[PDB]
Amino acid sequence: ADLEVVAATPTSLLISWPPPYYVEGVTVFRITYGETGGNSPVQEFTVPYWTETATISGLKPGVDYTITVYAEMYPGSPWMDIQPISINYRT
Amino acid sequence: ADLEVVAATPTSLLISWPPPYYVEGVTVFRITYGETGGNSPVQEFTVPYWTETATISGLKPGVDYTITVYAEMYPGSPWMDIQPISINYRT
Amino acid sequence: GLTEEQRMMIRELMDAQMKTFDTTFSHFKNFRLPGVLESLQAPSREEAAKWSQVRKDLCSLKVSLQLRGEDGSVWNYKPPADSGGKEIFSLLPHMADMSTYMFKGIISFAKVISYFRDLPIEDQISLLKGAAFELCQLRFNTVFNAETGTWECGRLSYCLEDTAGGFQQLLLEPMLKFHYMLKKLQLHEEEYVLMQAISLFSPDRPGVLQHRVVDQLQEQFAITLKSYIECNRPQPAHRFLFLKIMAMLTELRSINAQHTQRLLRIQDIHPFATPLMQELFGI
Amino acid sequence: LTEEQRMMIRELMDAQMKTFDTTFSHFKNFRLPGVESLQAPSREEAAKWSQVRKDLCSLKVSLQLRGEDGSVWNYKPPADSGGKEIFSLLPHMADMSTYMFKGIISFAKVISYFRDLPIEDQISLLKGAAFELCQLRFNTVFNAETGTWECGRLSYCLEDTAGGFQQLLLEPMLKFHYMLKKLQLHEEEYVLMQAISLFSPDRPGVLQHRVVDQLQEQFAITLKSYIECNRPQPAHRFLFLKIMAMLTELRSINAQHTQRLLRIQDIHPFATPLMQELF
Ligand SMILES: CC(C)[C@@H](NC(=O)CC1CC1)C(=O)N1CC[C@](O)(c2ccc(Cl)cc2)C(C)(C)C1
Ligand SMILES: CC(C)[C@@H](NC(=O)CC1CC1)C(=O)N1CC[C@](O)(c2ccc(Cl)cc2)C(C)(C)C1
Repeated sequence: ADLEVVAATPTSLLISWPPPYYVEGVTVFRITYGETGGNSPVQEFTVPYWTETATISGLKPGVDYTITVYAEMYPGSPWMDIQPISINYRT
Repeated sequence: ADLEVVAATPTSLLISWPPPYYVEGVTVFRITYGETGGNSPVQEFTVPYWTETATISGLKPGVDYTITVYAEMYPGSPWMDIQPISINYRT
Repeated sequence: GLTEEQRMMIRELMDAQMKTFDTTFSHFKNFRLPGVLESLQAPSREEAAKWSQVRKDLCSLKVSLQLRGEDGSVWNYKPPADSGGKEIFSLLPHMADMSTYMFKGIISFAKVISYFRDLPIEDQISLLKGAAFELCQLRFNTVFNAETGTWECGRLSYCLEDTAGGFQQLLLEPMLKFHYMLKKLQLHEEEYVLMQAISLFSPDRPGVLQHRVVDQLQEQFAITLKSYIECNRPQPAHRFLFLKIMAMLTELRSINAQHTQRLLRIQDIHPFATPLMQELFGI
Repeated sequence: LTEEQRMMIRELMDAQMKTFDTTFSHFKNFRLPGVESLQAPSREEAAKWSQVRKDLCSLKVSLQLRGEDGSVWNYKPPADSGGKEIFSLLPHMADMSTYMFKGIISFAKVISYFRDLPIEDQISLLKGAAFELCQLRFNTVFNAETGTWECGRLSYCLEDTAGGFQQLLLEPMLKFHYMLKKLQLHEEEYVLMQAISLFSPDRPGVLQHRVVDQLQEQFAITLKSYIECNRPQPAHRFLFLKIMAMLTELRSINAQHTQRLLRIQDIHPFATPLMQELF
């Protein structure tokens, strides 16, 4: 219950995040992934505030990837708090 | 027979190659460089057949790179032989 | 006169627009472009066309992309002639990124409005899943130039290609007849946003559990709209406007149906939709 | 036409065919605008910027990129404004000159009377005639009616001035393409013209002056003879001298160009290592 990897193949991943305490209001979730070492250009996609699960595809086998979730608030009150949740995975 | 680094700073390099053997054969020399491990997109430039020295700039300090020189023949006889000469440096 | 709770609603709706609609599109960045590094051509099955149907829906909505640069330069894309199929989808990955930018702002719009946060999550999800396309189409109409047939989106510009055809063929496509007829009305900023509210709070939408709680809100904004016209527009000539706007939203609901259907046929050939489009669209 | 003259044309024509891609199908990975030198406020001795602007504005073109699928990407360059804007298309043009130069060097290398020459003199001729050879090749794909250089997938069309045509032909480079096009030369004439430009003894750095001047004269006679054999002599009597005059103007355009390039390079280094080695 962080961020966590529900299930994974060496090419695909299933991610889950607990649906935290501010949905009112977060509008969207920016989800990022890139090979943990820098060089590859970072990939991103968004999902609606009501989603607790997302899919990350096209990964390379036995490679270390970094995943991050950014919560984007609708203009006006947070909850001036955030942090981005992170996890590192080997396929 | 061999390609060498004449002088180098952690940002710039001076390369020298001894001049075949050929030409008649060769229009230009395709010179390549990029950090030896894959990820970065390989850089290249050409110089005329009569050149024995070239400059490689904008390098990163202390970083294993790979350099290669390809000889390009004018259409008709080599010298049907080639090989590309290679070297590795870390600034 | 317009009553204080109606005045309060418009004030809110107008603030949501201002806060969540970038008329300059200045934050729409890193979008894909054609010829800048999708589905492989079909050579040549029996059960496809479907391909011919997708082609028949897409050709009527053919646009050209114009990208003005800060420096003053102008990059301009003219799409290919049809050939079949593959050529026909060259601009759809860009449009996916365009819909995704638009959707963020729509969701943000809804989230700002009090009468939306107050509603239960299960019903919030149902309204945005059903009205996102419509809200976005209303917003697109605001930047439409009926004279030039262009959607002026700041640095970006999407101008419809010549039908030849002519305007006879052009308005035969519901989507374009909508923008052209809606533009003619020459609505106020207040009207477009009320129109956006009435489209958002629609009880008819599949998935809506708390039907009464939503239908009462639609009715409120509808009265707020009808009242606004009776206060801020010379009533003799602008008597029939409220019913006209209401009819446009009925057509917008049916365009949405036609669109969901067209999108499923497109998705059947190649998955063009982004993750946000999928969730807002049933995937 | 004599057998040694026939033998020369045959060779020159084979070198064109082997080293000039009229389709530009192998010109790839080139830079594009919106895909370089920082603006000046400061300055006093620039001044240098106004001259570069005055040389560049007359040669303003728009880029059209046709795609395989049938699509057409089209760039309209910025109006002059202050600075920077004026150089938006120069990094692409650097890659364009570099592609062209490879082919030119290849052209020379194919010709027997070029390999036979000593290295020190090979270097001198290519360092002096590369720009000219490339400009002759560019004229072959030039369309005088539309003011476009049709380079296969790429197309570079001159911007309106009005101004021009009065202002247009006041720039030597454009008067050249327009006047050279009017002549309506054969493939044999363009390539002979290319040979005469290549083997020019006058070029700085030439040590074996006699050995080169004799070759220029050979191709010049080979050219003059070709016109006297394959073109109806009454109307086409004055053609050889016209072509010869064009090459004198091409030598002076080259001078004007080397000068314009040094002023451009003084502002920002746009030239590629290959361009540098030739200039
Ligand atoms: C009004 C109509 C001409 C048109 N606008 C445009 O071309 C220019 C935009 C700025 C207004 C438009 O809004 N649409 C709606 C969206 C669309 O359905 C589509 C987008 C992405 C994908 Cl993956 C699949 C389908 C479309 C087929 C692109 C038609
Ligand atoms: C004929 C003239 C209009 C023009 N052609 C073009 O615009 C496009 C067509 C030929 C392909 C041309 O050939 N030139 C020559 C090249 C040039 O001098 C220049 C190139 C690169 C650099 Cl780094 C600096 C300077 C130029 C200023 C671009 C003018």
